[PDB]
Amino acid sequence: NQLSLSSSDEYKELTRLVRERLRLNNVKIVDAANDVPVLRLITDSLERSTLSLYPTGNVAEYELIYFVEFAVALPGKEAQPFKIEIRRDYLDDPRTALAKSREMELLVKEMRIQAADRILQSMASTEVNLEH
Amino acid sequence: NQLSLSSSDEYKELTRLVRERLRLNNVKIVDAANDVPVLRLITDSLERSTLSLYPTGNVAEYELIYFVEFAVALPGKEAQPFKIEIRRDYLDDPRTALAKSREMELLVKEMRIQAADRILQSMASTEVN
Repeated sequence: NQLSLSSSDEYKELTRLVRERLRLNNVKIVDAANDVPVLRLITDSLERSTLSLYPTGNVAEYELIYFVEFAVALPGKEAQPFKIEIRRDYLDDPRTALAKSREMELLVKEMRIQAADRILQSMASTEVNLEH
Repeated sequence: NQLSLSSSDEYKELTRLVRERLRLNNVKIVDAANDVPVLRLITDSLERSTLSLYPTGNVAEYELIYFVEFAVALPGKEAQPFKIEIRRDYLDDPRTALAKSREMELLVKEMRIQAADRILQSMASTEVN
């Protein structure tokens, strides 16, 4: 079908993953029509904290949490706010600070993918409900 | 019944639960060996998302999804991947955003357990064949 796409950062990685999947599902993004359902991407942040430390005092386990908020407005009901939280824990390698960044960034790309699918799957779920 | 246990996070709660759940099944854990089937824990992630919001505003119920990716390589045969996901929904109370904490985490341990169990059973089947 079709839908209106709105993002607070049209250049964001997450806004691009949604786009890709909207295309793979033969869904055209109409020009923000009225009677057409809208998907609004509000924000997405990333958080990285220390989970546990080694007897030395230096980080052993990190916890990453990707947060994302979006909103769906189906024709016939007021927009609805949705939040997604993805938690991922991992062990800190002894490698360099740079090798740590390379690693973390890799897991983030995977989290954004999970987020992207959840958004669409989540939106489809609210669609099959308004049918009542 | 024995095997070797490889994990990305030796300290991860999952690793611990699959171990105390592995002994509880009379399974011995040994070091790497060409004649010993390996169980590899690759990744586990948790996902939380708004499922239903109260007629007032605050989030009524939430949905929890625990993903686990593991591998099983029998002595001789090539290693093969396995994915498993657990979904559970809960109702949130108007309590403090801090009391609910000790709750959900208890809800997650039950899921990690449920996952550990599944990893075991899914391995008992990959060998029975």
